[PDB]
Amino acid sequence: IRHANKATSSDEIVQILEEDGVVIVESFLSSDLVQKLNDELDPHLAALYDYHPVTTKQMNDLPARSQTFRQDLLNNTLIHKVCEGFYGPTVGDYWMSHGGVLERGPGTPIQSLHRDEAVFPAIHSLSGSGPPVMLHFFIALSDFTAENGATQFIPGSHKWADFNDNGTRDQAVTAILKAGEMVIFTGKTVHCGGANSTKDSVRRALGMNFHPWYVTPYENFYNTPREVVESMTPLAQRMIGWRTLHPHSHSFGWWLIRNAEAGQALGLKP
Amino acid sequence: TSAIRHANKATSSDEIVQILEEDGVVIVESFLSSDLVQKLNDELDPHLAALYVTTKQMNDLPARSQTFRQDLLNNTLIHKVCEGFYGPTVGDYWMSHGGVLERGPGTPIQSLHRDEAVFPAIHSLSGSGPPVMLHFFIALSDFTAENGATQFIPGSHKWADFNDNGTRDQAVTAILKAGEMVIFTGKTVHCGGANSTKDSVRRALGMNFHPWYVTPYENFYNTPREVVESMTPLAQRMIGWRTLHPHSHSFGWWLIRNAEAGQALGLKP
Amino acid sequence: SNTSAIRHANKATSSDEIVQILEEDGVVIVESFLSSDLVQKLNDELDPHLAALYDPYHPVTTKQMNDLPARSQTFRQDLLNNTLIHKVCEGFYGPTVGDYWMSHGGVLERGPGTPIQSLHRDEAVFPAIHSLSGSGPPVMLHFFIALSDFTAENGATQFIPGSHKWADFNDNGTRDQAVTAILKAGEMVIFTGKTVHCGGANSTKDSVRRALGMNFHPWYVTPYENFYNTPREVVESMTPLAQRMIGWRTLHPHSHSFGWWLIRNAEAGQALGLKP
Amino acid sequence: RHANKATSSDEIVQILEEDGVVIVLSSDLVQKLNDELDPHLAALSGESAYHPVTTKQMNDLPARSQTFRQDLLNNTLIHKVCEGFYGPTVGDYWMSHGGVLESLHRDEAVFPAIHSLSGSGPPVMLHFFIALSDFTAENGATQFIPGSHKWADFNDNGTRDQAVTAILKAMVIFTGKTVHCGGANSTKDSVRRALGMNFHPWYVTPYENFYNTPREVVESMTPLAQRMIGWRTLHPHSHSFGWWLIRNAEAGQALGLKP
Ligand SMILES: [Fe+3]
Ligand SMILES: [Fe+3]
Ligand SMILES: [Fe+3]
Ligand SMILES: [Fe+3]
Repeated sequence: IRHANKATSSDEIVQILEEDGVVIVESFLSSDLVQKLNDELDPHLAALYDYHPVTTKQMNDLPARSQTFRQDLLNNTLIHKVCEGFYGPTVGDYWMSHGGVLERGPGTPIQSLHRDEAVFPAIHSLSGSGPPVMLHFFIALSDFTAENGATQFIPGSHKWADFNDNGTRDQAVTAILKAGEMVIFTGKTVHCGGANSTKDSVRRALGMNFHPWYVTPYENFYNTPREVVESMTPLAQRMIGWRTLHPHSHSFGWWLIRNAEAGQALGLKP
Repeated sequence: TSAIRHANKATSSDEIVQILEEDGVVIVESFLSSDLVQKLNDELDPHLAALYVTTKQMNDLPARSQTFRQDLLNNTLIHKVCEGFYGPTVGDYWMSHGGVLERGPGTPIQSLHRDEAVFPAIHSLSGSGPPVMLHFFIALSDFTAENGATQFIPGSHKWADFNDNGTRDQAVTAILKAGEMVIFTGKTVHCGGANSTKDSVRRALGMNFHPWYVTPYENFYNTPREVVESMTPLAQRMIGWRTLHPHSHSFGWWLIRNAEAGQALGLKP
Repeated sequence: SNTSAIRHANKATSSDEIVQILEEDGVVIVESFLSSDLVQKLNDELDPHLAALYDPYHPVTTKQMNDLPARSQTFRQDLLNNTLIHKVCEGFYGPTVGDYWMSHGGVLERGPGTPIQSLHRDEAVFPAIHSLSGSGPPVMLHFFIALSDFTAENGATQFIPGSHKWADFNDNGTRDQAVTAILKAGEMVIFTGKTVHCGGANSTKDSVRRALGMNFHPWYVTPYENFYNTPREVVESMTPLAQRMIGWRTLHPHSHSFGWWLIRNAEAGQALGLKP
Repeated sequence: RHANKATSSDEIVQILEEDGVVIVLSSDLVQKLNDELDPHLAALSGESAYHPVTTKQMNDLPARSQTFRQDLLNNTLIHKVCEGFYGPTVGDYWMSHGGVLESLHRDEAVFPAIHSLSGSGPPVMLHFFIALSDFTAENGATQFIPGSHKWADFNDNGTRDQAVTAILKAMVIFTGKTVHCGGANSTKDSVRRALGMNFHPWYVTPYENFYNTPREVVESMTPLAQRMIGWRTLHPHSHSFGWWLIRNAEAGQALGLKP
């Protein structure tokens, strides 16, 4: 995997992503931003069910839960330029399907090599000729060691003609990052989580999985309190399904209410 | 010539799914009782008059029509044909668009087309693409070639190149009386007809369904809470208020905090 | 005998007796004017239009809507052609007037918390007519249909019978002289533009009072509403009587029998493409 | 081949003879045409239904457009090319088609007895295709095959290579014997708008019937434009006395028009 950032352009980042299926952007979040995210997130990780430590933890509905995710992450300029470059001419519009914080503690087993877009057999059966669907931004909230199980990737596996082949493990490259760095990959790229050999270290990450406008998001954000939705930018509101999408094909719009803009239809400002 | 292959009054739902597989279009006779057609027209007329050219379009039916809320969204034949059309790998489905269409005197003939062309990534797969759009076209009025009944090209959902829309001479007219329905795929070539009649307006009710993973055209979250609470859980899932359960991701999709969405926002278990 | 009220008119009452009660009292109640089905579709046709007007700093205790002929088919056909309304119009304007048309057709909604209205005469808007008080000519004829129940608790309209005959219209009376008009169904109250009246306060925390008013004019008084924007397809669906009511046909006063509201001294509706 | 004002009306009739297609309106007039025509096209609720209308056509222009009624039907270039195209033996002509429009074929295929004669057949259709919007190969320029009007066999429609794209900014004239086809509109935002005027010789039945035009619209037009829409009798050189008469008298005068 290419650990390329700092002087790298977003067009370049899109190019490494399309050639390899995975890219590492160094120092994406400021260390203060990482500390702000962990501070806002810790109480809700502790409250997940209101001598048996819980090794594995998964949490979503981040916009309701974190202000910095509400504002900083959903409006991040690099994530949006990479989304526009990844979806390209034919797609047009996109939104976030899943935003989740992931925690593996000590003793977590090794994961199977897999492709996330396997959840869509109708898309997954086209293998590498298939349209771009899933785009995954995997952000740091703890150190990524091979020892604590940093996620592994097989570069170029997004282009294979047969997706029944998940490859073999010696083809996987571990993604080592330290601070609020990110790794981007497509839903067609083979990957797997690592085993956490240390007895003393918990792996924490934030994944943001985006979809094209025409693929159903995994998360429903309509129970998000109205006051917090009104505090968000219209771009972030479209990302969480509160605004209509604008595909280039049928530019009149999609996800409408009475053939009119959706967010205005249920009380948001125009 | 090909003809449309009419059905119903003794055909099983499996037969309708099979006719849909082979021809891409089928006519279900006597689908709605005359009383149901009269409720539907009575409930829809005031909303059509306030919509502000004889052509008309209207959606957001569940807020506007009780018969659509209860009778149509819970219709057993529609759901049997839906489960037969999407089949094993899909599992769950929901409604993308429910609309009343009105085409009165002077209406121009439509160009031959395929509705699934609004999805270029799917449309470019031509006949080998997955099932996506399933359209139920109910006749709230008589469908005559004189008033512009929809024409179809059977077997065109099968074609290897969807850049070919076929020719107007391969088209078969769909004559429907009232409460009769025509079911078709989003991959089948079709077009609405010209309404020469100086006097008569054609009324149809379209119900366009999607597999679980394709975004519905309509958003129903501004639907009033007590009309949603009056609906059956199946009908609530059709309008996006309940989580889907694809065979692919059996644990669920369209969730709130990895929990059932309708329960999460105050609906009954 | 010890007590007096607005007089009711039942189905066995003729329109001549209704016109009689109307210019002895200035107000009359026509029981069971609209069938429950007519009230139901009238409310049904009006609901989407009101919802589009009022869906969006201010609580809404009050709603109004006009331009009914474009908006409601039952109003276009059933109400605008209603035989009793035309009998009473002919009797109210009488020989010297001859022809009449509708000045204002409006739906009014008074919900909870609406304050009591001041006593008034609707014809104060015409000072040259209003200054003649009870000697003045008939001008406004108001038909107020109850689209919901009219209770004193939700503010049923109050009237002062005989106030249309008063010699000084600067005097609007006092609330102790007003009698409430209780109506249930699509029952109607007819009153003159010279009779003092006022809407009540809606004390209820739950109930909305809804009414449909049709205010008619003699041919020579300018209607409040202009109906030029009514679509031609809906005007062509109307009967010639209803077309004259909304100003698309010439009037035929008894005074100037040749006609009024003409185009090149010819019938107006034919002159702009309607059927002869 | 393109033709400016240094081009003769003669020399354009001589392209039409040689190639079968020619490329030659005030931008203001173009906007006036678009302004008068837009409300009628919109009226074809505002029917979209997530299903926008892609192909559109409209006719009966004289009832609908004043500038088409006066300037276009009386335009000196259309009539000079019409007289030059029909020539001596024909004499008189009228409009068969006035339409706004937004496979290889030949319009004179609708006349099998004429179409069977191939390139030696008499002139019938003359088609003026004006650009109400930009005419690019990117939004689907009508393609033409020059010289196809003279081919000895009209069941050969040629192949899609011989097609030369007709690029216009804001008309192209062609015969009903020229192979042509409209292009595909790839542009994912723009729509090409054209106005076609298809003329016939006097003896060929026009496609459009113009009697439902209200009488005042007919009476405001020049006598030439009234003859173009079938309200005046034709005067063939063959039958110099007249054709399309009422009781052997001029038709438009017989039904209340001018002398
Ligand atoms: Fe994964
Ligand atoms: Fe269609
Ligand atoms: Fe008043
Ligand atoms: Fe052509």
